[PDB]
Amino acid sequence: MKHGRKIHRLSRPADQRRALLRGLTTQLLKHGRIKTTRAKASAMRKYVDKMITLAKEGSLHKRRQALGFIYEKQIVHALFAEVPERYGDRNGGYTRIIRTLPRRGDNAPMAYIELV
Amino acid sequence: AVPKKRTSIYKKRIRKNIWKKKGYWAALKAFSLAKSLSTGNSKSFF
Amino acid sequence: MIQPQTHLNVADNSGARELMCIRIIGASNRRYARIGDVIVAVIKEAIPNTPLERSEVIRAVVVRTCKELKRDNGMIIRYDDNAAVIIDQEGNPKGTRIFGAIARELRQKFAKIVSLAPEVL
Amino acid sequence: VDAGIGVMGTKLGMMSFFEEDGTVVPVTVIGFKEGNIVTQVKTESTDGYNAVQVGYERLRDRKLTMPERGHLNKAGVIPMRHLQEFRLVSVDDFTPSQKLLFEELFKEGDMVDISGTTIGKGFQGGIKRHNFKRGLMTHGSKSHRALGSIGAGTTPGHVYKGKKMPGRMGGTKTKIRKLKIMKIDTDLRVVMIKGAVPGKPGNLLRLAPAKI
Amino acid sequence: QRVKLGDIMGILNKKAVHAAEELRPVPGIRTGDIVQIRLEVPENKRRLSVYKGIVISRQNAGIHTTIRIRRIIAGVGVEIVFPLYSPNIKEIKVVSHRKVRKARLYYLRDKLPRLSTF
RNA sequence: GACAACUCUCUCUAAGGAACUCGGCAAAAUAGCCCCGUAACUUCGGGAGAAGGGGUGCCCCCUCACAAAGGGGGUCGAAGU
RNA sequence: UUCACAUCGACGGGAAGGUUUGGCACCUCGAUGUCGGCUCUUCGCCACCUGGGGCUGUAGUAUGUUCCAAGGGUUGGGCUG
RNA sequence: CAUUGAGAGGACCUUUCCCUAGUACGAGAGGACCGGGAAGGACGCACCUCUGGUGUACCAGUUAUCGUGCCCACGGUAAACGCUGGGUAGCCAAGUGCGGAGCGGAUAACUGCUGAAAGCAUCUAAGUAGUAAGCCCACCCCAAGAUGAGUGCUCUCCUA
RNA sequence: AAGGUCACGGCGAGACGAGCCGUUUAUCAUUACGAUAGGUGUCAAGUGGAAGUGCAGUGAUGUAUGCAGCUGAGGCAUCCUAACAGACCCACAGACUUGAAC
Repeated sequence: MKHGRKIHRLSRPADQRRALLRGLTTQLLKHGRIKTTRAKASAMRKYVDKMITLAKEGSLHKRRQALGFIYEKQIVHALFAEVPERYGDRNGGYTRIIRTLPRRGDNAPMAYIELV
Repeated sequence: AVPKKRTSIYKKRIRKNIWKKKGYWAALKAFSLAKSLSTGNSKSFF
Repeated sequence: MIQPQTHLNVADNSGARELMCIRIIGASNRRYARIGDVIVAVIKEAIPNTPLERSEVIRAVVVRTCKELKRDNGMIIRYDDNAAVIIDQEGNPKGTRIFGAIARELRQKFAKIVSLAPEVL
Repeated sequence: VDAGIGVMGTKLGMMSFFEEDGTVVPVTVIGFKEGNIVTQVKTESTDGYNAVQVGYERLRDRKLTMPERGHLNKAGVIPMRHLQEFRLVSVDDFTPSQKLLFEELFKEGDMVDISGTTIGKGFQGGIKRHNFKRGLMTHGSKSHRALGSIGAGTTPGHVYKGKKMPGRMGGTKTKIRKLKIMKIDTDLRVVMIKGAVPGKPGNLLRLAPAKI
Repeated sequence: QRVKLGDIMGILNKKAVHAAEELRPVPGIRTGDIVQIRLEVPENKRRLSVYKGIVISRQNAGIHTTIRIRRIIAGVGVEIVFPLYSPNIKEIKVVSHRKVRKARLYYLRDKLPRLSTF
């Protein structure tokens, strides 16, 4: 029974679910909008918030954390060298989950992420 | 595992009706989504 | 946690060296025998000059057991070696010297066991 | 029927209470979000039996319907989410208006039986609902953990009802009896009730002296 | 003044621990240490039992912050779980510190016993 | 998408270790390279990798060919093919 | 010991059961899949054990037998399919 | 919303010790079922405080290799995670908590009480007493689809 | 209309329907009610000493900064993000008999 377990897991096995979250957050921090099924939206929400706050504190150690999580190299440098101005005193709750019509082909609930 | 005998028209009409009707209930939901999507304050449908 | 097919040590110098437990006595459970109970051990091998020879069904006690062991104060003693002490059904052992610690509570039923221990704990 | 009126609290985790004697005893911890207040009393003449209706968990008026708030209002009491009555041997001496009671009483009645909605385990199978056994896991066997047989041949001609199929396990309230009370703290209005009582911390928990 | 919050249990646990600490002072015990427990027992006419040993682990959970402790006796591996705040420990005393690079030495059980002779 | 039961492909399982069972079937367990030792029997070829036991990770050092390997010392983990 | 009936009851007789071995062969050969285990039932008693009672060649402790009693209980293994 | 409950279901099980008492009973050997007290056993309902299992959220050691330019630090990969140690919550148990009751009413076998049919007797024909884990209520969980569809304290509108 | 259902945020609830609790000026104030999920801040808890730099070492490696560091589905605090917009079902006094009281 689920009772108590609160790790949002996707349709995928462990390894591939990791990979999906890392790639998917990378591409969020790259474009700012994104379109994923709602479940992927929630699972993103957690991690991308972690990366943002990880950039709010731009010491080397943390920079190497993020350097290890995100795939694309230079989106990180742009990111932490850019955001502690954007999200100065926003203090948590960085995304926004403006949702949208389903996906012809699955009628799969589909949502559309922001950064604000 | 193998059915004995074909069902009547009676029964089958009952179940097909439950199928379609199960489709009935799931329109008025879409009609609420429509009647709300007619331009209005909302955070959905960019 | 003594099933009926375990090899115990012995904690004394009665003459046994290890011994299979058969179908414990007393508590009607018998799917599980723990400290302070009695078991029907058939000797497995012994020191070869002793009046307890190859395969002599005998009755013995459990004095150490690897499973946990609750107490009152809230401590839990757990040894590493399942061990027995050959017994008579009217009191004293028939091995005089006893090895290793035992549990003090079995005193209230096995006084002569405990008196001969080197560590009552 | 029950022996006396009872209260209803909330499960709040567990712990150990080191008895000064130096013995270790588990306890749970009962708490009251809002105090129990009588909100009715029904006689043998006006109504069919005798009982007192206590309430728990005061809440904002919105959260609660109009028939409710009218029922609560008529007796002149505060709002309250949960609401249950103890049927009591017909000796009621209670003014249905907010006789806020207390545990001046359970410390005397040092054995209490509580009624708790247990936790819910979905659609559990045979091997766990009813404590079945299972076939051999090896030796060519091909039916593990399955419910096994059902009935006999042509004569019973069907499956005797009340057969132990699988199904939903938890979710229905359960008693627990002769469960003894233990050192209580009125400043925190907490109960340190020995034993283990139905439900993960945070469900309503009727609480009433025994029916020995 | 104010009123206690809903998640009271933590506060209750803290109060009991505080009382126990006030009654007896216990130095912090860290996986590795080598303690002696002077332990009050019911009737033994001396009832200060001694329990030397290595602190295998520490299960810190409120009023059950417990130590399990391995020492070799005549030949067998005794392995006990004392609580700390138990009102029966007359006193603990931390003797040495073996400086192990780990948090819970279950390997120390089933190594060779020349390691676990207190 | 959800994450009931249950079937399969798998990982782990406290204490015992065949008690299951028609039968330890199926799992689990050994395992590589060096080094010691290797029995009953035998057609005297075999048995025999019998059995069984030990070291082996990295660093430093000089030797034996002085290409490998071995000797000495150190350091690390619970665990060194 | 005497004493038919505490207990066993020769010689013969009268029943109920339906589960053994059978007799018929009535349904079923365009098919009603066998022994033994596993899992899960549920029911019957003429009762093995627990509840109550007589009688006893019952001192007590054990019993022996019958009477009401199916609420419950009715092990783990070695050998054999 | 709170609920009575016709009906239906689960559970009321069982051993050993001690006091009674070495008493009664017995030449002694031995050695009382009248009642209490405890420990169990199987079972049943639960629960995570402790002890632990798993915990593919997680932390740490480490093998081989590829990638991040490079060293350091990391990331991927090895039928699901490479193999291992440790583990919160959850779910579990070999853990823990509790439970089988003053129960009360009819009974069966049986022992009776008064007492004729039958100017004795007989537990029975009149009438009554005791008494079984067996029956019913009690216990615990559902339950007014109980169409016999119950009950009451609140609401909701009479403008067409 | 009372009440609902849907929708929206989720759960110690759940195969799906069910259930249950939310649904923002998400108080403000003189002793309980208006934090639902996330994020954040902190604390329990776990693992166990981070990275960099320094020192000692020829080198493995150690050592200090340092119960630090990564963990933080558990506890409270925090309206930063999301419970926006809605939509729908629901009605008008509950036929017929006698009885009774004023």
